[PDB]
Amino acid sequence: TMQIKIKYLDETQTRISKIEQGDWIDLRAAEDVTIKKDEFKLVPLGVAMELPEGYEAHVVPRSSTYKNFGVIQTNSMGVIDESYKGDNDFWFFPAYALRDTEIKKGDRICQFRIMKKMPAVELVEVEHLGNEDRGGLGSTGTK
Amino acid sequence: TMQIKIKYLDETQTRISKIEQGDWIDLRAAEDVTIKKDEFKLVPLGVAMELPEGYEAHVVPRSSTYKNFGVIQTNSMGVIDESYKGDNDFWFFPAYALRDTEIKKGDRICQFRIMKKMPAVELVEVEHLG
Amino acid sequence: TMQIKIKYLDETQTRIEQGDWIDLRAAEDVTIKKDEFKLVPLGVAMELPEGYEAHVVPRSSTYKNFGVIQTNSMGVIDESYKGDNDFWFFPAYALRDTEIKKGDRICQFRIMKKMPAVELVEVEHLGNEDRGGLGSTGTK
Ligand SMILES: O=c1ccn([C@H]2C[C@H](O)[C@@H](CO)O2)c(=O)[nH]1
Ligand SMILES: O=c1ccn([C@H]2C[C@H](O)[C@@H](CO)O2)c(=O)[nH]1
Ligand SMILES: O=c1ccn([C@H]2C[C@H](O)[C@@H](CO)O2)c(=O)[nH]1
Ligand SMILES: [Cl-]
Ligand SMILES: [Mg+2]
Ligand SMILES: [Mg+2]
Repeated sequence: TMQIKIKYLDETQTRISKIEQGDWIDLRAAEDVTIKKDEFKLVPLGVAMELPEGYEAHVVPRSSTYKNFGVIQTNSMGVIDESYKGDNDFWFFPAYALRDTEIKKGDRICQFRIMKKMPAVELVEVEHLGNEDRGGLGSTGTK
Repeated sequence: TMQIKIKYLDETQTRISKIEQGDWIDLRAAEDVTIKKDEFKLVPLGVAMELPEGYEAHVVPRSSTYKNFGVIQTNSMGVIDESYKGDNDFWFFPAYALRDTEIKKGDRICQFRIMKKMPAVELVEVEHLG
Repeated sequence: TMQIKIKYLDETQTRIEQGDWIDLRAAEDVTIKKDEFKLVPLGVAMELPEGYEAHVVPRSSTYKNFGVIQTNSMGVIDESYKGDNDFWFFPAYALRDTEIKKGDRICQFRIMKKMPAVELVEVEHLGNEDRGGLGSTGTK
């Protein structure tokens, strides 16, 4: 009942779809891409969207992206804000190749979902927090 | 209170626990694992789960996973689909080693939480955005 | 609106809202050699609103600008990480020789309601069909 408007780069793009057993929706390479080991490439995904107001999208690799295509996503998880909704606001997957690789036009290389943006907040500067330190970075150990 | 049903691989798995100061729950290597520099391995986590209706899980490394074990998680954040709830649907951590490393059975290498899935959405194709 | 309390490491930290992710900055100059790791201190400590965690990822431009990836992918700031010396960091692995400058925006965060109290019930048998995983749906 919530609507996402999607505009494809052109008629040759493979239209994306929801599968029953996929909680996120797979996105696809807009063209063939060859990447060399230890080299980078913004893979075009060939979609621009208008998300429901107050929502954002998150894009991450699929668990099989590394096995299939030998790339990692350099920004970890991509955030697409509701405002990135213009007629030429296409989506890109930033890929770093850990081995030589070829991605084919139409290949499902990552996945996305939408969720509400964070609530309105204000940052209030203080001089002192007055809380006990938790610690971090492996303070609880490993065993 | 919601229930997560957890089935372990075997009785040698260290049962997982929520700690007071951990908003996400730590998952553990199901066996000893060796990974050489610049190689990949799916680290078994030894758990299969049924999440409450309408929920997915997300998995990320601990901030100390890299320092302690020299690995990154190749899919950045794993998404455990709600349907991944069968008796053979055991969870895994996709590790790429940036140096030679050893992980031991029971070591806490990543963490998880649950979240409501994206609702049903309608994908409406348009020729132009407004 | 919800309040976040923020304490800066010192007076030299660059000071930082309608729902967008919030940019965080390096607290000092950082030099990282190719194929080496460095915590980048972010010079901030915070007390988030009751019941909230924070999530930290790189900015879209971080790789282009600095040649680093975030080793834990998305950092989770636990609500209890609110002490006077609980300063946030960005765990960075350099894929090239790089210099990060004090005050440079390098990652971004938002808050989110933490997972509520859940009961973990061990069972002997799930009784559902297997979905399969790790690329069970293929690529085409
Ligand atoms: O992984 C990403 C992250 C962001 N964007 C879009 C939305 C964002 O506003 C713009 C600038 O980063 O690019 C992408 O295409 N891919
Ligand atoms: O990091 C991950 C990602 C996925 N899976 C499983 C669950 C998911 O439903 C399926 C395909 O992504 O494989 C994992 O065990 N770990
Ligand atoms: O990327 C990260 C991840 C974690 N932490 C802190 C907050 C958290 O509660 C603690 C343990 O992960 O370390 C950071 O500052 N940055
Ligand atoms: Cl998030
Ligand atoms: Mg999938
Ligand atoms: Mg922890």
